[PDB]
Amino acid sequence: PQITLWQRPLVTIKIGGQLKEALLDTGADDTVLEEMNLPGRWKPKMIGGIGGFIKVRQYDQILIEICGHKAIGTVLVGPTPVNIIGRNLLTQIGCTLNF
Amino acid sequence: PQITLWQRPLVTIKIGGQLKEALLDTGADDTVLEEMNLPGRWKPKMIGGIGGFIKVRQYDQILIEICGHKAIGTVLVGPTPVNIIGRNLLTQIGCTLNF
Ligand SMILES: CC(C)CN(C[C@@H](O)[C@H](Cc1ccc(F)cc1)NC(=O)O[C@H]1[C@H]2CO[C@H]3OC[C@@H]1[C@H]3C2)S(=O)(=O)c1ccc2nc(NC3CC3)sc2c1
Repeated sequence: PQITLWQRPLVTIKIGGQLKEALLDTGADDTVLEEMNLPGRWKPKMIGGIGGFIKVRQYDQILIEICGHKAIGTVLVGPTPVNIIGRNLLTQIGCTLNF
Repeated sequence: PQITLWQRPLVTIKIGGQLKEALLDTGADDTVLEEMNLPGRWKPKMIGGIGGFIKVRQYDQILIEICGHKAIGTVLVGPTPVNIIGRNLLTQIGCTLNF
């Protein structure tokens, strides 16, 4: 689809068997999801944004379905205020900015 | 133009007579720029992101030229780590997401 930006660009995702909403976020390098139950091993990581840093769990080779498009990649899980789909997954579903 | 997301979507802006680079950020409601010299009155505001809040100065009806497109609107100025162009200005230059 084409998405204008008069509202937040929220989409439905399926990850770890669960349905969630997430923001398509071109300003995010990585994908960061609110605390949730994912299986398997992970590695600690710290990421920074406008107000400081947060500690997240890094999961690799995670399957995520984003508005009906499948992608596999790294997902960070931790105390983000909003679920974010970052460029690591936006590139895999073919997402572009246009003006 | 059309912009893919394999790199950060950075663009040149002109604001307050000064040239800067900024991220086209669909995950940002508002536009937030690093400390800089702007003329005129402003109002204090606090905004939140991944790691907490920051205090910014809110300037209204500011002219900004974003990759050669003029827009007028609110610009927030404060300790953001990156210049961000948010949806309040992205809508005025006709920017869309596509996949
Ligand atoms: C540069 C910065 C923009 C990146 N952020 C992406 C922006 O899109 C965030 C998304 C957001 C929305 C709401 C919210 F509550 C919190 C965050 N928006 C944001 O702060 O906006 C603020 C501000 C704008 O006006 C209003 O609208 C939303 C909210 C409010 C005030 S990030 O989330 O910090 C990020 C994400 C992924 C990532 N991956 C990394 N990987 C390391 C490098 C390898 S670093 C890293 C950092």
